[PDB]
Amino acid sequence: VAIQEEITALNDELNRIAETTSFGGNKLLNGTFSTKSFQIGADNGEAVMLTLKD
Amino acid sequence: DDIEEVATYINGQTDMVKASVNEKGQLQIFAGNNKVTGDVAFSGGLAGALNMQAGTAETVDTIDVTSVGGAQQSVAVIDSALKYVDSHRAELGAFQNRFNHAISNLDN
Repeated sequence: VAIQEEITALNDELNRIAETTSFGGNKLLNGTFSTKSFQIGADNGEAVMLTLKD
Repeated sequence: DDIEEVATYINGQTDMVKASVNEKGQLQIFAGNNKVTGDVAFSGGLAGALNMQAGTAETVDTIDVTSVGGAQQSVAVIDSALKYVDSHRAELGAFQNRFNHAISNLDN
């Protein structure tokens, strides 16, 4: 029981880490980020997609 | 190739049309009026998979960047605009130079 209680606490910690991490306002690990393309060139259609998973 | 790489490939192989990818993942081909004079007939296996739609008109006055797709398309529109602007300047440049030479001859 004692260990499980500790695991349960750590468990919640992982969950918050995933739901609290936020570059500025945009969340990252919650799962909403999905995939965004980052234009890294001086012309359109140069963006390279980047994906963050739950 | 992923949708984004496809767009870059097109932009690389041709300068007649300028591709882009919106937020959902749809491809955005823009053809400036100063280069193309009519609707483009997209064809081929890729076309079949992409199912390219009609060509709405997009003048600078209509550039909305509140969405990535709109931003990407807007870059293309601005580029077509800059070309039109410059070209006109060039034309006017000749006028000045031509009138300059004319003044010289008239004075002679």
